[PDB]
Amino acid sequence: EQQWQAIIAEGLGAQYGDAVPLSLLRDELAQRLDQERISQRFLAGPVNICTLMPMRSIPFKVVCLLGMNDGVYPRQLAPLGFDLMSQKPKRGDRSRRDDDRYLFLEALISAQQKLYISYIGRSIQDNSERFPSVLVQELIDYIGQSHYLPGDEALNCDESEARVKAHLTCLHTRMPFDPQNYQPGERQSYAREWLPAASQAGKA
Amino acid sequence: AETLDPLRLPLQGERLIEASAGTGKTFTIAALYLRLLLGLGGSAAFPRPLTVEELLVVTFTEAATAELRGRIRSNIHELRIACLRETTDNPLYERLLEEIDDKAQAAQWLLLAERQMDEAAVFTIHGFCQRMLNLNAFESGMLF
Amino acid sequence: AELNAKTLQRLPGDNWRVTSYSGLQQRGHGIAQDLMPRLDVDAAGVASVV
Amino acid sequence: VVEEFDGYRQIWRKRGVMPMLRALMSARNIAENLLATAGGERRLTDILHISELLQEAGTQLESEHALVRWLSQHILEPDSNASSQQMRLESDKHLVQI
Amino acid sequence: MLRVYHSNRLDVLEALMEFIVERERLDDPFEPEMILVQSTGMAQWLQMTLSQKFGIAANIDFPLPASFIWDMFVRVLPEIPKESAFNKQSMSWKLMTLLPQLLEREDFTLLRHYLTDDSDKRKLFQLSSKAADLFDQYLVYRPDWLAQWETGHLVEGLGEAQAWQAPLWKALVEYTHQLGQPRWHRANLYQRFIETLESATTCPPGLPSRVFICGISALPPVYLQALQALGKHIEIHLLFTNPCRYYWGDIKDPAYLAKLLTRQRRHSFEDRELPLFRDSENAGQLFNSDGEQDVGNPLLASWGKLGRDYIYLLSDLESSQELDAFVDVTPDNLLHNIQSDILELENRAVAGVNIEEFSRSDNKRPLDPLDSSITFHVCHSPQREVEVLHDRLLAMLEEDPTLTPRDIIVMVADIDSYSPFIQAVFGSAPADRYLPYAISDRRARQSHPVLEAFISLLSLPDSRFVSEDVLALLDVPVLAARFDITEEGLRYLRQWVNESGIRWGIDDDN
Amino acid sequence: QWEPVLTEWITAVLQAPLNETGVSLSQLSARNKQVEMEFYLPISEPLIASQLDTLIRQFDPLSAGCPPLEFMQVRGMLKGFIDLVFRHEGRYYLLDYKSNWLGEDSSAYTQQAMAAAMQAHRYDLQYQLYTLALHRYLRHRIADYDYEHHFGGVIYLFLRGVDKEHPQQGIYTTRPNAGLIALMDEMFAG
Ligand SMILES: [Mg+2]
Repeated sequence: EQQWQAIIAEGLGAQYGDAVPLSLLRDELAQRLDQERISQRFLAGPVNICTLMPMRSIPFKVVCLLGMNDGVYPRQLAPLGFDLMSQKPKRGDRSRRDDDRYLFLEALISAQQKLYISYIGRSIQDNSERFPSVLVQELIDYIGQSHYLPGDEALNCDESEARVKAHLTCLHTRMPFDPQNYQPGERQSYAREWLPAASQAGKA
Repeated sequence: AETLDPLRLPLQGERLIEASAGTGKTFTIAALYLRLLLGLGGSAAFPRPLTVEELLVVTFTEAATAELRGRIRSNIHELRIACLRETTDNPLYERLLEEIDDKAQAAQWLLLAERQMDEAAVFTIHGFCQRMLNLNAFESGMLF
Repeated sequence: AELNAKTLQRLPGDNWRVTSYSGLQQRGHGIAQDLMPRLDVDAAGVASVV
Repeated sequence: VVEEFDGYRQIWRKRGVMPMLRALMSARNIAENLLATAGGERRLTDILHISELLQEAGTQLESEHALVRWLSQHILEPDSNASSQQMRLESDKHLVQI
Repeated sequence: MLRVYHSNRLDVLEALMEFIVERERLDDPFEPEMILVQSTGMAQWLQMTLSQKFGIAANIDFPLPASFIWDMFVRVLPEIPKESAFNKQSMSWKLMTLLPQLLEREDFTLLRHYLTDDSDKRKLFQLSSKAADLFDQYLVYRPDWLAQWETGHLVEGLGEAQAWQAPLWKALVEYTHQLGQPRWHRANLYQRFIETLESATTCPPGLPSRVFICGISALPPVYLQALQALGKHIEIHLLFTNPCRYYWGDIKDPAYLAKLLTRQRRHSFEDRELPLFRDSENAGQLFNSDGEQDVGNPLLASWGKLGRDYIYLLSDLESSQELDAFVDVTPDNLLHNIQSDILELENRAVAGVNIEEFSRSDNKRPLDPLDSSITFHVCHSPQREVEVLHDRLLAMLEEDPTLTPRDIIVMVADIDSYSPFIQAVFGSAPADRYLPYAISDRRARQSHPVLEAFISLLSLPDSRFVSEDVLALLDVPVLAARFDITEEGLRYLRQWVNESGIRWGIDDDN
Repeated sequence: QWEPVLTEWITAVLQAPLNETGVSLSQLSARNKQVEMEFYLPISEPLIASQLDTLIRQFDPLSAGCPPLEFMQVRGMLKGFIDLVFRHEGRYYLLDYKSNWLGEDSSAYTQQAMAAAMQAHRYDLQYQLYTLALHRYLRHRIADYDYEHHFGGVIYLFLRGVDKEHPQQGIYTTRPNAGLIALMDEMFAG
């Protein structure tokens, strides 16, 4: 009722007197319902799971990032094509691409203790290789070039970079019932639900 | 028909390339992309160097699109590193450095191209049609 | 080799939360407070006003 | 058994579709007996894919019966060109590939 | 006076705001505090921190920058309406009327061919909305363009679309005059407000005592000019989160570089000056001939486009005072190493152009194998991604006792796409292995079934009335409760409709 | 068709006497009114329904009449919205609006029935928390604040109960004890 009243009030504010079909208000309502979003439980106390919002940077101990595949992030928005501002850029202009490219740095610098980054490297259907976003790629390249693993002093810069980048990338299993998950190590699962299936102890 | 040479291919007018099985057409595509980015080839070269957004690639499937995009990014990064170091082991990059007049300007251009990889105009046919209809809604008459 | 899943010695607590009077008292409202922050939740259960 | 299925329906109404299938498989050891049976790995992968698809569909549906109707409609007429409906790889092990 | 506070972390700026509020307080209790934020979560966090420190947080307003500027316009300048006649919403309904009359003109011929196809006025409404959005963006960022278009002249060296955009706007400026609505808008108000504030001998009444801007890292230049004009009368405190300590913005001219070198930032509480550049003598070497500075760190150079323009515009303020709240970051971890590299404006990445530099790797910093500050994870599907994230969060909680669920944040590119997998994975977790979660920023339309159902009811006139659709309408519980239909009765109704012969259509008229 | 009645329904609300003083909504100026004030209240220690009910029952007879409270242990922030805060003759008040349909007739909106209505919906804890919030706010904002000098009480206004002929109907006025507010503040603090 509030959205309907707001639409009709914005229409009456301009003193539009011509007849209006129902489909117009229906589409307007369907679009405004999609535009509105809910954020009342952002800091309720449970873990926060939401999207990256521009100009919102809050310090957190653990900052995790999901869905950083190539073509998914940064989110792209194209100009109308008849926007005179887009043709001649000027200082102070705002574009969504730069907004996301700066949100990534905000999320990088906001992490106080731990930063987590995840992306889809392999397709589940065809087992084909997928690539991450350009920002994550630049970050991992800088991390590899900047640091070296112990005992790698003898080697050259490229081998040390490759070895360091291999040390931070963790490839998990394809299925949750894979036995490799239930082994002592970094990726040992806390879900004992698939433990019986992994032990392959069952009756046909 | 003429035996194709990526370095000497004239990037003018309409060209048809036949790549038999096992020839590795993706390698030739990446070499031509690097040439178009750097404007190498002399008379065969394009009159002006083009940016990443200007270059257009059409692929058959989404998986091939992502594969070609990633390989182009990797080749751009390797060529930039080679231009910076001025010594590369790969023969194609060596021939490219041979053709390049100034390696620092080429390295700067390759750095900008690598930083503009997310905006690469590598699409499928449907995505290309959708984007061309969206960018030109007035001429095409399609809804926004 | 033998396969054993990890166990949680410590259980995460849900004690800390931001609440309102309506959520603290009225359980039937559910997520009505989330949709409208300033909704008059004091009056609920409409009757026949034919 | 009726009380058990009523609890399953409560879990479906409260948490969702896949949280109910997860509990149903865990209570009756479906995945274990399937993996024990010859050729059950393909069936288990298909069950998991269908559960994921059912969750994605019920997310955007009005009622719970609407999800059953959607599943029945997709079953009666299936689409092969859709990329989402494509069957996943049966196993990641090194085997003879057809 | 206008004061700009620089700090790498937001907590120091929040503590400075708390200190400022504690030192001086508003005389009247009904007078609400003013804080400028663009996002709602930022206001929530500010309220929570202020309530935790002071013990309460009430009578605090968080208006948008544009709304605050318009409120100041209404307060200072006389005879100004509360709501602007030129806005995104009203301009759409005004252009929807204005366009058919202007279609006959030659200048709009390109638009004419576009409006011939539609018969239900969808193209007209979409074009009106898309034009009102660009008109609002021009009101915000390009006031001179509209000021020139109103008179009738064209801007030299602009796009070709101006040919059809310049008259239309002018017609709008005329059309709103015919209806009797107020002529005033933002572009006209800017210069008059600035002149009125500059020529004022004393502060005009009704202005707030002090204004706080926080969390906003991007502001329009005209808004910054208005804030500089307003700071002379009322105190304004800008809390800007600056990732780099030194000045990393570009310069306009060498004459600007000189007065930039003259400028220095004073310490917050130690009363010691600090230069903007690390080396004042070699500061001109960094900047290029065009005026674009080369940032020392590659990550800050690549991702710093947005903050660069903002810090360059903040440095332009003449009467602004600047202070430094920066806190050093000790490089004891990989994430701390990267943050210190970003802060100190240094590049530790080795290029390897030299043979000796390429041969050895001792130049790089040593990494600890047990260190897990920054980790990258490869998954096959979003379901597997969330299933791995859950175990990782459980391991992190077991590792650190002080860590709490509220401290952890998880951000996804598309919240709607991952919401089903998030809900399924977090709900399938058992009692003992449970983690309380909360999802935000989800679309409101998908929140409740009733919203979706109503949208379908709006499409009643253009409907074929299939039986399954009418039955799915009954599947909704509230709708069935309205007509007193139960589930047991719904089964009999389904059977009777199936066997009776109802296929489609409600009557012969349909 | 609701125009002629509702207008009158508004006037009877504006020209009604809230309390013994005779202060009215119409008299209040724009500078003396604050509408829809939002407040966040921190809870440092866990809150137990049993101890809070034991503390509240002795000071307030309405709470003594009500059955004991029941809610889970909570520790965190408390969010609240206040309808109206106004000061008269240097003394601050609290005003809340209630649009609840108590009954179909005027007899259901009497003072005795309004007491049972407040008992049923447990509005007593609501106005007690609102008084705690307003007390903390006036203590923080005002340099020289005393609870006895600057507090006037709580007013609940049932819009439908308000009648021009009957002054008592539609208004409920009650001021919590100072000791109860102090003990609640000490409980919320530590
Ligand atoms: Mg009320």
